[PDB]
Amino acid sequence: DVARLLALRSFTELGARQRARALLDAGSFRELLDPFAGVQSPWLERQGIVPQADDGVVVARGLLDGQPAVLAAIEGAFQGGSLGEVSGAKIAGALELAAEDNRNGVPTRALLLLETGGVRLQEANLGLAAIAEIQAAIVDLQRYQPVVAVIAGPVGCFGGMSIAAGLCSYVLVTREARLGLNGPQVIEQEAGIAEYDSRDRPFIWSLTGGEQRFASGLADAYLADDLDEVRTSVLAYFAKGLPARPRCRRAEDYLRRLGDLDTAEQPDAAGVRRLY
Amino acid sequence: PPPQWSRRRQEKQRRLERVRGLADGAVLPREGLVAALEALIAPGDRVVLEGNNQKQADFLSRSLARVDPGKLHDLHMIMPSVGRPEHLDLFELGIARKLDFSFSGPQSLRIGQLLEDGLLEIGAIHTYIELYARLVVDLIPNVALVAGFVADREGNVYTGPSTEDTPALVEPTAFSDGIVIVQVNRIVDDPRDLPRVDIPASWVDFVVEADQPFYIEPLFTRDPRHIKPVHVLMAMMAIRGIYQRHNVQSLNHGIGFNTAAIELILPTYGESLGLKGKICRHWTLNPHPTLIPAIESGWVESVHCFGTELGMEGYIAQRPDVFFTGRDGSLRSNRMFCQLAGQYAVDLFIGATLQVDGDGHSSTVTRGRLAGFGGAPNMGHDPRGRRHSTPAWLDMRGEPEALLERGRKLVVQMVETFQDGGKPTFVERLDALEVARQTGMPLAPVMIYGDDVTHVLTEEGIAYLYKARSLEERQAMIAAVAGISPIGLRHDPRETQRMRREGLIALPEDLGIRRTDASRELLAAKSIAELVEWSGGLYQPPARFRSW
Amino acid sequence: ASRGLAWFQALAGSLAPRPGDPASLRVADAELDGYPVRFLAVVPDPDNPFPRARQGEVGLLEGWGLAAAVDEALEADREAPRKRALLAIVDVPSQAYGRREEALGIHQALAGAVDAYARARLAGHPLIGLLVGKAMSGAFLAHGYQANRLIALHDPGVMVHAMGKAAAARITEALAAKVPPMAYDIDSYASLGLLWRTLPVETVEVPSTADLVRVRTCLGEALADILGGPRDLGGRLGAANREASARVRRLLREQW
Amino acid sequence: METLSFEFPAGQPGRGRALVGCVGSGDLEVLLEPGQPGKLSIQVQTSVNGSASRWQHLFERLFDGQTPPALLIDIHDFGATPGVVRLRLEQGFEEIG
Repeated sequence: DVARLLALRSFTELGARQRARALLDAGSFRELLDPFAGVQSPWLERQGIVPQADDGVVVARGLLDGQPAVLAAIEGAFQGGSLGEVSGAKIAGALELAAEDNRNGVPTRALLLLETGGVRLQEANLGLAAIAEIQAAIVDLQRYQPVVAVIAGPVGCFGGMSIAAGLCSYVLVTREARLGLNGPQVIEQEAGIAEYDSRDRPFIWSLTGGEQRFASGLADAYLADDLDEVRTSVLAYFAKGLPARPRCRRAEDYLRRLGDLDTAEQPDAAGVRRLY
Repeated sequence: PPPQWSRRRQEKQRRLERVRGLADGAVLPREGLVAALEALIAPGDRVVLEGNNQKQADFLSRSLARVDPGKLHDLHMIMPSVGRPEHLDLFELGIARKLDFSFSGPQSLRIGQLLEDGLLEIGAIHTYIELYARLVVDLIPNVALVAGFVADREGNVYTGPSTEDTPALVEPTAFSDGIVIVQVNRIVDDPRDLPRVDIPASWVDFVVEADQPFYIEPLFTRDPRHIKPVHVLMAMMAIRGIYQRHNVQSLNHGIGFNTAAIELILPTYGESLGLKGKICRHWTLNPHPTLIPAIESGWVESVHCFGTELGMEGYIAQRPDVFFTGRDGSLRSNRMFCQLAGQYAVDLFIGATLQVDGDGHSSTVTRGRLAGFGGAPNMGHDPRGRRHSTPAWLDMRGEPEALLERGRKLVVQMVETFQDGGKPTFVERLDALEVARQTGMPLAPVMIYGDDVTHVLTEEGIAYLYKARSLEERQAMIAAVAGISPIGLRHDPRETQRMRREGLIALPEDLGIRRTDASRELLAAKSIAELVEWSGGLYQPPARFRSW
Repeated sequence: ASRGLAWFQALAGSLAPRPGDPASLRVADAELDGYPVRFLAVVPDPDNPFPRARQGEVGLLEGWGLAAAVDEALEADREAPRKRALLAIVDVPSQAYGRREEALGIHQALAGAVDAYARARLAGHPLIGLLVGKAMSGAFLAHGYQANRLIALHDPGVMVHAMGKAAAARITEALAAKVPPMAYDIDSYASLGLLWRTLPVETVEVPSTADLVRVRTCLGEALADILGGPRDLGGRLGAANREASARVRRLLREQW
Repeated sequence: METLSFEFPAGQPGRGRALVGCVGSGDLEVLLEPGQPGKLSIQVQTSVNGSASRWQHLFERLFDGQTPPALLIDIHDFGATPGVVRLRLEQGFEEIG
């Protein structure tokens, strides 16, 4: 089956713009604030850092199965996908317009492709402020339409935007996805090598990888790194509409299971799957 | 031609013979002009009398006021501009009774005064070209009293830079067996010394050498010394948020300091935006001295002129690529033709006003003061007979693929939220409403109606009214830029952000403008003397504006 | 023990945690100018079941607990004549860093908090964040950053940022005074247009009687400024330093 | 003529001083000096009678949702429009920082 192996169409291979063009209905892709608009970071140059013209986020309108849609995709290759003033505002602003579409009869859905290492330090407080607006906009929009967050790798999703991911109606992941609040190196240097070893990649993936997140119910779907399969899963979850009982509204249940936990010793992947 | 079909021609013939002894062919003696006027005009006559915006037939005007009211009374005056004291003297003296007019400036109080006392009746307040229009329908005149620079003995008249309303006033009078009297500054014996013919001898019945040169008012000349930072701020937002935004190629500026400020910062602020040659190429405008630096800098490709601004004549004669000049080399203004162009052929009108209400209705008529509309109604409305597209005019459509949606002319009301004297500009009710009730006018004398306005521009920002989809939304937009005026106090400031984001309004900072950047330093010329400098000494300011 | 704890006690009088809450949360209902109010403050719990969340951090229990307390008020007031104000007293050093935290999905717990708050604000609850000390990173996101109005005490101990000075400087002193979004001081943060008011106090660690008078008056005015107006966060887009945030939204609607 | 006093919540004292404008007709001057923390004190002397609530509105909008530096502001107004007043106040605050 060389033919199959020669025909692999990986989703994680694609850049952000490529991922966005692929997931939207063929022909429907239309980018807002595209690189020729020149709307880049106003902060990076004075700091000696070369800007990207779309500031590392692709925002496109289009269709998802005939239906009105907007898609924001973070380019993990620029600044490690860490969000700045402009990139943050592009995502938040788009989510905001989608909610407003819905209040005017138009059932616009948002797709979020989250390749991001959190907040951008050179624009720190503007990146964090934007993430707050991103989060607000997700909650607003999800009174009308579920937001699907796709986490595929290689960067995965960390920091403020992992919290944003937790807000989403549906979180779809690959095996190569990591979804976590703090990055491994930071936990190591805050809590010690004993707490967390940043060089142990199999350990890291065992706790924060896509496979584990899905198995522990912190993710809703576990997809092959395959373009067709990812679009198919995306289209299916939008078609489900809003979940009856999303993760976020289950504070009572999480707080109760967390109570039953003996926290004296460090849990492992298996324990977490058991606890939930 | 049969007698019963030629009564007007017969009546003219009888008037002409009552001065045949008194006159030498077409030439009237300056000494017997008053006698001539009592012979040639009859009581009840419709008399066109040049109060143009600038040119005054003031010899004829003063001579008419010295007439025996027992011989001439109940005259129906038709005047484009009613500015001079003798004009209203006619009514007080009982020589005149009715008045149709377009513009009044100073005499605004006096006209109201004469109206209450029953010494003057207003037919209607018009816009200039509307008034010319009636002259071949509704108000065919009996007599025209007009002015020129030079005549020959046969009646050909040169009017030059001050042509203005004259051909529009004389043609309906000359060709309806009416009587045309022209005062000229000098009569030449050699008909070849006439620099150009503007009004042919055929149209003219009598000429008179005036006792002195006919009075010229520099109506649109503005002293750049009086331009303040708040003007410059509004002017910056006009250029950036309107001219550039909508790619405006052609325009008229209404009178005033607000527009003068725009003109004076094109070669500074406009230059900084990189817009030279890209906007404001073609003008319908009086030759504002304040436009001189835009012209020298190469912004202004063409200007067609309503009239002339005293002292600009020599400068215009050295700019024939820009202005319309005759074979003698001097300006040929034409108020009718320019007003027509201002309506039909130009992207945008922008002007100031004294009062705006919550619906955008705009007026200069305030209590006791019957100010005329002048040109503002003709140029500040969407000309609904227009069919030719232009990019700015198309830019106003909400749906550029809707083939049945027509474009709109840009009509901007540019004004500070408050007037100099402490009264707010934006009011809950126009003074004009009560003036109509007191004057018995069937409708409020509104200069420009709120449904014609595409942009309200204020020191606070721009309201893009053309985007309003209901009256209520238009009110909200006006209130958002009306400041702390009674209209502005209706605005909830927590609504401003949304209006900004949706593009309903733009604050200066939406336009990349920092308010504190507005200052006189942006003015390309700071004074009249600097205007003369920019003109290479060609501009000769009238005494009024001299500091030397 | 923490500025947050002190100010919760100064404002709510109450001090013992509700049975049912984590020991890291202080919740109390009261009134402000006769308007129903619920105070909310994360505070240190040195006996936290989770060892990494014992110096005031927002960890698993803090995130989910906040979600529960806010959901409680949201539900209780669903038909009430007035939705009660939620006053977040913000003083959080950080997110909890640890293996339990990541393994159990601390990101998801903090999301529960954000979701609750935002849903409360959208439903007409007035949220006010009162920054009495540190407001850092995801801890601030989960506790405070969804507020209709943010008020900061004008004090050098009051600091908003995405990471601690130590961590920033280690991945790199305060050269960040050159770049407002990078700076730590409250004046720089203010210049981003994100605060509705700042107010200096007499004695920040234990508010004076005159301090409480000013703070309570301020909170009253914020409450008044919220009611009846837009429930979104658009009031945060007014400053020159956030020019680009406003421009992006303008450009997005033009092209939408 | 009247003399009016206003007070507003403010932050830390501004630390420069500034003078903007002139008491020409239709204009005003504004003196701006460091004030007492938490407080902005404004004194207005104006030729226009009965304009107190106008000045109140003007300042309210100027300071809406943005804590100015604590300053002492002395205004001498000879009938400037609210537009001119606002512009000068912004010029003054600009120099002070």
